[PDB]
Amino acid sequence: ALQNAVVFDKETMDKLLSEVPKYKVITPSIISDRLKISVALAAKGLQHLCRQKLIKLVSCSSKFRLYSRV
Amino acid sequence: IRRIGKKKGATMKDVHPWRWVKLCSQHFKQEGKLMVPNCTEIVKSSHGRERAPQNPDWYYIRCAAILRAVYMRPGVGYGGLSKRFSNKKNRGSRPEITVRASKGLLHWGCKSLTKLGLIEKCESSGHRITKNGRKLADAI
Amino acid sequence: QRVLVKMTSRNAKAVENVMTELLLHARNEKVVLRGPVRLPTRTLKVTTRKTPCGNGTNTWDTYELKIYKRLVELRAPTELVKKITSFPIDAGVDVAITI
Amino acid sequence: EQFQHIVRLLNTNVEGKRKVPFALRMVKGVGIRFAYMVCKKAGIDVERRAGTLTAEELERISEVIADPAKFKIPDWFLNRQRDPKTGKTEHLTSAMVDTRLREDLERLRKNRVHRGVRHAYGLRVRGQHTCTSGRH
Amino acid sequence: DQAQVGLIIKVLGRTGSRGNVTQVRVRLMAEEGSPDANRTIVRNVKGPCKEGDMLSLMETEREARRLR
Amino acid sequence: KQVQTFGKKKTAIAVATVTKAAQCNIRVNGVPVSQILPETLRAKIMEAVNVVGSRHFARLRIDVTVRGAGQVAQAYATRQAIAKGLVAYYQKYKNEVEKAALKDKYLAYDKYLLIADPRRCEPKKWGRHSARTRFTKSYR
Amino acid sequence: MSAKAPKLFNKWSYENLQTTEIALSDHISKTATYVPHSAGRWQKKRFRKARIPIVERLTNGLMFKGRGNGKKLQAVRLVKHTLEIIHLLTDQNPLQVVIDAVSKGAPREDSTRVGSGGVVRRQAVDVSPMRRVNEAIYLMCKGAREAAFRNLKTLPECLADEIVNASKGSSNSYAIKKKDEVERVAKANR
RNA sequence: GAAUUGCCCCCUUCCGCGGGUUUUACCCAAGGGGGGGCGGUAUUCGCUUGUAUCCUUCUCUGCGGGAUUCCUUGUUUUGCGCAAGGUGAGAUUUUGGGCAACAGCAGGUCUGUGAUGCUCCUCAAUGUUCUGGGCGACACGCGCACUACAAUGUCAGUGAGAACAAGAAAAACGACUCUUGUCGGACCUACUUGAUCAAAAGAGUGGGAAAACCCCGGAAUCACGUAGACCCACUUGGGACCGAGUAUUGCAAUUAUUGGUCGCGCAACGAGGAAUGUCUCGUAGGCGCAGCUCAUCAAACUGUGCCGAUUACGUCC
Repeated sequence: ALQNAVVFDKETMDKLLSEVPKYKVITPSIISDRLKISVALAAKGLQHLCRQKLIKLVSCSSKFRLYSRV
Repeated sequence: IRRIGKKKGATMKDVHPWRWVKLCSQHFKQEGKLMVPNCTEIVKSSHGRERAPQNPDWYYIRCAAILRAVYMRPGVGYGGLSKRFSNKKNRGSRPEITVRASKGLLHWGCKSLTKLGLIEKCESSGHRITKNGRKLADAI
Repeated sequence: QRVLVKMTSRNAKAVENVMTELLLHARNEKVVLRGPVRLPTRTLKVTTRKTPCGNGTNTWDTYELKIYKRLVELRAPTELVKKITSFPIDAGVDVAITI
Repeated sequence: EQFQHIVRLLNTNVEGKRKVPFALRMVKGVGIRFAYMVCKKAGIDVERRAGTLTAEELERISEVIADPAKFKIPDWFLNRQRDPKTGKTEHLTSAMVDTRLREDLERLRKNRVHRGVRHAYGLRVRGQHTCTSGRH
Repeated sequence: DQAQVGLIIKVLGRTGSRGNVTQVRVRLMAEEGSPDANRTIVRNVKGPCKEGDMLSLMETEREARRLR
Repeated sequence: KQVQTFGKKKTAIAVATVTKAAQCNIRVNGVPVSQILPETLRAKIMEAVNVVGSRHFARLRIDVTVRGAGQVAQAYATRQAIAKGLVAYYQKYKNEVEKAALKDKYLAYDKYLLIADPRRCEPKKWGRHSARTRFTKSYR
Repeated sequence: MSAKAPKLFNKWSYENLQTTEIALSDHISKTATYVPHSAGRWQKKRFRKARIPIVERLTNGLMFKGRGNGKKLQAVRLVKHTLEIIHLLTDQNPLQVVIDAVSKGAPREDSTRVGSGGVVRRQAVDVSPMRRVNEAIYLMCKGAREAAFRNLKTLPECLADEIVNASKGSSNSYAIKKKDEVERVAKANR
């Protein structure tokens, strides 16, 4: 079906706000490993977790961005 | 005068003048949305909108090194002519926009052709980069 | 303008005789001298293939000329300049451009 | 809720790529056309293909491709300007890319002008060199 | 993992068939004077060598020419 | 009280100036040293001040003029020019003792203070695509 | 001061730092400079290329190939992010990791040629310290390049993955395989 | 004279007491006192923003300075030298070039020359032909040599903003207006206009004979705390082919000459078999500029600069 997706969906935003902020290393890349969404919309997605402080930042960067648990 | 080379002078010092140039509109933002001064593309004309960061530079620079006008300015334009016909690559630059920009900056910016700069609008918007932005949130 | 004597030549040890000695006349001898002096030496460089035909391993030669340039100043002499100039005429391929 | 998957814009299937201009390339159609999105009455970028016929409706786009002399009038931007069998045309197709083309071909073939001779044999018709490349 | 070292007390020769390798002379340090008694041995080594460098041996009782 | 000095690296010559204001701080060109956009280059230019204390030996005011090579080379030129200045100012306005101290800390570190650098670049030659490449042709 | 004695990578500390192996103690340098960008002229004499700080033997060793490569400055910027990953992953100072991952990254024994007769015959031949260093650097960097080509999408990450999986002894890395096979060849050519 | 008009204090020492103290010595938290720095003869900023005065560090150039010396008493024969270290701008043919013996080849060139022997051709010429048209290294299944561009996510790709390089190139052609024996223009480039509406083009004015003008030579690689787009797909990676419109160069651009924007990309190609090329430090590789040829067109050649490594410093297979 969809190896990577564009979608705004239930299970997207569900799995985001539970599984993701637990992880020790968080990149936009590794969410694309879950065969769910791109590494595109991942990035932007993470930025509105980081706004609401479910996750924290480690480096200001361009293309290279990462995050950790809060 | 102090325009460009004051306090910072990266993106930060250009964003604030663009913001200014909007609001109270005092400057032409002429028709022609279609125009490519830095070339090479097979995609949409400008992603971030060309007119938006273009304006500041053509008073800033012009009052830094003083009487840099029309064809001087294309030198800090860019390009490779990246896709060519299994040829090598060049520089290039298309000059026209600088003239119609410097006319649309002649309300506020350039004092005259002969000498340049008023009391320096960006000596002011420059000085609040130590202090304030237009907002502060998570990743600024 | 002012009085500007330039000297140009194809070699050194030609210029030096004219300038560095025999503008003696204007030097400490009778009148003021403001002496500036000498300028970028230019190179005129002609690269040329070495084979008169098409054969070989694609050898070349590079040939060169040197220009030499000089320049000196005088603060309005009123036809002492006649004297000062005329005494050195010396050395083939030195030319003298007075302004 | 519902995502795209195999939309149409000509009765011809079009991928649901997540930036809008890049989907339309399929329709021929290329990037430095599309950026008229301003005048196309969906000003969107950074927006999925899937949002069509909602309030960023489809036939908006479609109409502006059909007749671009009322949504703004420049040439130097049109496939065929100053036709040599009608006075002028705009022309943005398929379907007529494989018709209009073919007709130019046929015209030259007839009266046997040089460009038309060289193209019947399948040889290069521009400047061009042969005997080292292209080799099939 | 067992990794025995030893010191390069001197060099002997640079002896290979393209200069590929070199000979050298080793002082074992797992010598206890009693059930290890070796004094000085020789080994083949590979890459650039200089006295006072140390090397790593997982094998011993092999000389650098043998009878082979 | 002043002195001047120069650092150098490749073609690029960078001149410099040292003058006393002892509550004021160092800039290069017109841009102040904290703001010099490539992070890594910024680091390097600081190492003429971090080595040899802090503002402890140098709350003096310094400005440089770099001419004549690309970004990297400009950096290294700058370092040399700063450090040369510090030294030289000590020699003239202070004793030989404390001067010599500063030297020991520089030369210790991997700067090697008088790193004038004789390397330039050797010429293109007629039988080559520049200095040890030659040409390729078949059946050697 | 807080400058004169302090030397830090960007905050990472050289102060208490060790090499676990005595063999490669003096052929793995101790960094004491801020940043891994420096001059040259360590290839001007036979041994001088292991008196150079180890972070530069990482940076320079990661730049290979033309593609449009930005060379030095580029490389530095990636190394930065790599180290950061490592630090939060294994919860340990980055520098210490690297200086161990080196040591286990390369075989201690090797296989080369004394053979003749139009065929080869190979013996087992030991490896000088200088080799082992350089070999390790190489193979780790190689593992990254390959792994990042169209797999992951991540720009530093797989760097870090090699280094960590090296130091611990894991066979998930590139280098540790290489080592194993080379010794399973050498030792059984005897 | 003009402009911004603001920093999102420090060090040293003594004493007291509550904890930690094994009585004690010792140590940490908090507080108070003393001593020393200090706004110094300085807020900061203008290559057009001007007055005065002085200087030669940075520039230019002719002629000159500038090391197998010194030490390790190592190694070597006391010898010729060799290795490591030191000194220094530079450490061993200092670095890169040019020049280059004796003996030769039946190598190439009669398409370099008022360099040529003998022959051929000569008024319906194999001469001259700057004459009109075609052909030329160009014509097309196919083999080979050298070059350039790619298969992308190590700048990687279309967008934006910041900084930033040096060798080098240009001037005279009987016409013109000047007086009595000579001015200007044919070559570059700046600014301004065109532009109350694309590029490319057009036009007017000004400077420079070159260290004065172009020029503070704003190169590209590159950098970004730009919350930029893109997401692993032959996709927005690459373009090859292909149609239409337009302007310039030239006496003549048709077999598209060169630019410049739309469509064609669904044409190849996803790291490449046997084999093979030349390289040891400012080098390899990546990147750009100029000169050359010359109405017009360089993926070539010659030269200069930027970014800048890995390995070896050995052997005779």
